[PDB]
Amino acid sequence: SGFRKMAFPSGKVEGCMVQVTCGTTTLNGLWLDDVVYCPRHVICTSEDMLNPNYEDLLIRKSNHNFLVQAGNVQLRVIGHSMQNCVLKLKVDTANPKTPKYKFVRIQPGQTFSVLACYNGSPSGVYQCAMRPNFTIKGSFLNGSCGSVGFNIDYDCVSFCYMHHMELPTGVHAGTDLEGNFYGPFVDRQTAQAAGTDTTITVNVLAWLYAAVINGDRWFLNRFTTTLNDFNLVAMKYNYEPLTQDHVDILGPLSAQTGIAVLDMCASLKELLQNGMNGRTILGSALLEDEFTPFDVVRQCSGVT
Amino acid sequence: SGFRKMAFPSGKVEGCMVQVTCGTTTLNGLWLDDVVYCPRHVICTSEDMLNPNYEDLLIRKSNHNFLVQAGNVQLRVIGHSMQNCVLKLKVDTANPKTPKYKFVRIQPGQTFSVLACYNGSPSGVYQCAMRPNFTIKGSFLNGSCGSVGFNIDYDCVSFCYMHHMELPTGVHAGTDLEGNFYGPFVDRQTAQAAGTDTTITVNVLAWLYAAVINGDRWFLNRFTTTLNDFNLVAMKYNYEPLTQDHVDILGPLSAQTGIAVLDMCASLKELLQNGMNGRTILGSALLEDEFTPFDVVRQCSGVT
Ligand SMILES: NC(=O)C1CCN(C(=O)Nc2ccccc2)CC1
Ligand SMILES: NC(=O)C1CCN(C(=O)Nc2ccccc2)CC1
Repeated sequence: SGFRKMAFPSGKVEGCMVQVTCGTTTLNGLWLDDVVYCPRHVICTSEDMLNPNYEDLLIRKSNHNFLVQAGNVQLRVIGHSMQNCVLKLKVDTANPKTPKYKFVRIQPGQTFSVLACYNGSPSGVYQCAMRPNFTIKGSFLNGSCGSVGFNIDYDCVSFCYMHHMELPTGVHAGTDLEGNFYGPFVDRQTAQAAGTDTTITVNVLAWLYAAVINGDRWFLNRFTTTLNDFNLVAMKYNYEPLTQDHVDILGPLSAQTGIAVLDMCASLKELLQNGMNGRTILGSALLEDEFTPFDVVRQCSGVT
Repeated sequence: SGFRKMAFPSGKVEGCMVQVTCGTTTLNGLWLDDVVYCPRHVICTSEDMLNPNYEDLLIRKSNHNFLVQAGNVQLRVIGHSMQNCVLKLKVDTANPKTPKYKFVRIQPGQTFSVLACYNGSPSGVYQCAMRPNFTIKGSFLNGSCGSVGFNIDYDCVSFCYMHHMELPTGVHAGTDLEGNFYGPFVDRQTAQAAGTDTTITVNVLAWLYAAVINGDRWFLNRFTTTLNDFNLVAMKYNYEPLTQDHVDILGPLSAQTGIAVLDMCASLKELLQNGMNGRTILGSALLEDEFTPFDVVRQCSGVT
C-alpha cells in the first residue's frame, strides 16, 4: 500500500553519463556503444545562443575540440556529426556499461524518469510528464543540458528525452535522442512561449483509481456521465479531451476496482466543479496528472 | 530553475540488492562486503507474525535454510546472527559492487531516497521523510521488506532505513541498519497506532525559500513574528515547534534570498491561517515538508 511519484532505478543510465566540453561550454553526454550523444549547443557560447548558425559554428570544430570525459578517463573522439539538434561523437571505446536500449519519441501525457546531471555526474532522479504543450516541468541548473529522460522495461532502457532549453517562463524543452525537439521549440535563446498547459485527463483518472485502490475513496459519488458531457466540463477546466482510447486504457483499473470509467469521470467532474474542500487524495491537494494508467498498474502490482 | 522531489541516484544501492528466502517467505536483502542484511521476519510465516518468538523461530534455522540470490547466482551462507530486528547472513563472497557506505540512524524530519525492491530486483526510487512519529509514507507491496532508505555524500552511501512493517493505517515502519526500529514499532502484526503526524516546520520554510528562489513569491507578506509567537500558531496547526537550531540551519537560505527567517515564519503563519486561496507554490496546493534545508541548498546549487 501507499502510492508515490516513483522514478525508474537510474543505475543503467548513470553508467552512460559523460562530460562533454567544447571550448568554454561543458555539459552532459550519453555514452552508448561507441557514440556520445549531446546537445549540439555545446558548440555555442551564450552569445551564439541568441542567433546561432549551427552549420557555421560546427565547421570551426574538429574531433579534438570535443573533450569527452567518463569519470576520470578521457575518450578519444574519432568522428562527430550533427543529427537535428544533437551531436553524435564517435569515440574509439564502446561504453562497457551500455545497457540494452532504444530511442523512442514519446507522446504528450507520457511519463519518464530524468537523471539530472552536472559535468557528467548524476545529482538526482525524478519522474516527469511530457506536458500536452511538449514542455516538461524539470529541475535543471546551468550544466544540466544533456541530462536524459528514460523509461525501463525489465532490462531495456528507452531513452526518450535529452534536456536542451529553459524557456523564459522557467519550464524545460528538449529533444528525443534523434535530436528532434518535442513541440515547436528550437535551440535558440529567444521568445518561445509554450501554449496552454492542459491537464492530462487520462492520468488524473488513473491516479483516482490508485487512490481508490489505496483506500482514499471520499471523492466517489453517486453520479455517472457521458464522454461528450465529461468533455464539456474538461474543456472549461483546460483538461485534455477524453477519447474512447483513454477509456480502453483505463479498462484494467476499471475492472480491478469495479468502478466504471464514466462513473470515475463523473467523480472527477465534481472534483473540478467543487474542488477538494480542503481534503487531500494520496497526500495531494490538487489532481495529479503525472501517473499514466501503466504507471498505476506497475506500482499497484509491483513490476521490476 | 524548477524544483522537484528528487531521489539520489540508486545505482550504488541497486548493486547491493539480493533476494532472501527462508522456507516460503521471500524478501529483499542488502549485500555489503560479505554480509547480507535483511528483516529477521524472513523466518516468520504470516501466522508467526501475530505473536513471533524470534529466538525460538531462529533455533530451527541453519545457514543452509537462508537462500541468498544475487541476480541469477546463489551465495553460500557461512554464518547468520540476529542483531535487534535484522539478520546478518555471512556469505563466502564480498559484494564486488560494495560502495563506500555507513549505517546512520537518521533524525525525524530528515529525508532519504528509498529503492523499492521485489525479489532483490529494484522497481523504483522515490524520496521520503522520516515523519516526527517515526513512520514513513512509502509505496510498499508484499515482498518489499528489506527495501532500504539511503542518502549519498559524493561516493559514500549512508544507509538509514530498512523496510519491515505496514501499520494497519497503511503507513510504513522499519529499522536503521543495526535493526533498531524507528519509533515504538515492533516486527509483530498487532495494533500499533502511530502518534500525531506533525508537519516538519523547518522543511516547509526550506521549501518556501526554494519557492522564492524559483520565482514563486506571491505568499511573501509585510509581517514578521517571533519564535514564541510563531510556535503558538505552529501548535494549533500540528506543526513541529521551531527552535533557534532550525533558524540557524535556514541561515544560508535566509542570506541567499535576503528574507529573514522570522519574516518567512510570518509568511507561513498567514498561509496556515488563510490557506492557499486556490493558489499553488512550486506546483503544490499544500505546504511541502519532505525537503530539508540541505535538500534545498543541494538542488538549488546543483551538488553531485
Ligand atoms: N559539418 C560537417 O560537414 C561534418 C559532417 C561529417 N563529420 C564527421 O566527422 N564524420 C565522421 C568522421 C569519422 C567517423 C564518423 C563520422 C564532421 C562534420
Ligand atoms: N540463535 C543462535 O543462538 C545463533 C547465534 C550465532 N549464530 C551464527 O551463525 N554465528 C556465526 C557462525 C559462523 C560465522 C559467523 C557467525 C547462529 C544463531
